[PDB]
Amino acid sequence: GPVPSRARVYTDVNTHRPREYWDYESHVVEWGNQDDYQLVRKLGRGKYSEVFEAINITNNEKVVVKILKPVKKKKIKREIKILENLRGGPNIITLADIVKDRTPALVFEHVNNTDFKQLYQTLTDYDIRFYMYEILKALDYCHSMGIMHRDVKPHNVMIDHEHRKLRLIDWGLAEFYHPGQEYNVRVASRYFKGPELLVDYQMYDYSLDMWSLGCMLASMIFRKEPFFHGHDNYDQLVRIAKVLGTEDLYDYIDKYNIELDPRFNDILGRHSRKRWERFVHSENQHLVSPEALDFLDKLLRYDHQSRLTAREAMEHPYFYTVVKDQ
Ligand SMILES: O=C(O)c1ccc2c(c1)nc(NCc1ccccc1)c1ncncc12
Repeated sequence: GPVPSRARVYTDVNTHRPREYWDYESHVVEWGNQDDYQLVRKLGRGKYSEVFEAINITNNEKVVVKILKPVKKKKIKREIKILENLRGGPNIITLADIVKDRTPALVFEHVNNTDFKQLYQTLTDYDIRFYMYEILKALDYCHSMGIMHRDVKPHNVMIDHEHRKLRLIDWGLAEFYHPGQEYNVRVASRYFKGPELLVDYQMYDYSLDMWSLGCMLASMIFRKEPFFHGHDNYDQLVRIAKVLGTEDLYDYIDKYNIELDPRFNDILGRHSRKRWERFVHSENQHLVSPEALDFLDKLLRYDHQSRLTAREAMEHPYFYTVVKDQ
């Protein structure tokens, strides 16, 4: 069978807290009055929810209402408990209320958001460093509170550029870390899936988010959204293998004694690890620096234990200018 793994950091945080902190199944939910909010317009549609701009007729505060489509009550309780636990934390979206009418809905703070299609073509080298630092604050915080996001991607990072403000949203896939627990690998968007997910290693941890952040950084500095552009879950790993090389991939398999799908045996093949200069061009030259490449390299690793933590990431030279300015 596979070899066990544990997080390098924040390993036993949830064990040291009261049961009710993480035992979300036993969370009783108190439904506020749905008549307090009037829906203005639809902001977005997804698989599991719809999102609307709304007004709160009590205090005329602008608000966002996320009407949940049918999901197991367990996962609603989970998203709510995580949001309440993380409420007040740096760059974490604030859950304001919970209502229904008998479909459940989550009420959130309103945030102005620049279209990340229109925005990621206009970011300076500094802006990327800045917002990356802001994301790391959120990731380090939730990791320290014993929580994996498991869906870090451009969509779930809302940026108010005018106010240099950033919020990490959509904690519907987030889970509590527990040492020894085997998790569902069918999580995250395909382009941001860590190798642990793609090879079906279930005993993963916070470090999963750091891989996803690496995919985000890669796309930003190299101007390729997405960076690893797989046609399916199998091909996704091939795209990675064509960059990170296959030597390290198989060492990862051997180390953790992972039972690799026989399908992969055919299509992975033998690929060398590529230098990052390959993805540098005239257009993306101004965003790429020796620091950025060092930082990115230490994020994007097969072995999840060998990736940077969020706090380690924050101490990297990449962010020296940003740290000084605050
Ligand atoms: O699920 C959540 O945790 C959550 C929390 C807050 C918001 C949200 C989702 N979605 C918003 N808008 C839809 C959207 C967001 C980004 C790109 C495209 C569409 C939104 N808008 C303004 N203020 C807040 C939010």
